[PDB]
Amino acid sequence: SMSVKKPKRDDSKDLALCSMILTEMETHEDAWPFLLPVNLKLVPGYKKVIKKPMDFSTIREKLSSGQYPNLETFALDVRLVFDNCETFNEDDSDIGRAGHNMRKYFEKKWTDTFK
Repeated sequence: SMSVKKPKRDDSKDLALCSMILTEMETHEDAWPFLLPVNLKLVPGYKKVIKKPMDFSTIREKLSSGQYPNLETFALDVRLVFDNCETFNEDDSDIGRAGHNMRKYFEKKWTDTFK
């Protein structure tokens, strides 16, 4: 509350560390469904159904331009990429399996770096 604070966590490396995680996600062999925005002219149903599209290139641009206020807003966009994927793709599909694999990969890096 006013004039009553928990000890200050060092957040000075968060930006660099989120960049490194995002590099590791970009270079994973199962990243290909997530590298670029879904083409809303060419994929029937995507525009109407997926209310907030997100992809790795869009996260990279937000990261590089100071549009994440903290590491939680960064994690929310990464998770949005996988939540969107589950919404649109059957579990038993190449893209459906890609999304589950990448979400696991991300969550372990996130816990190891920050928890």
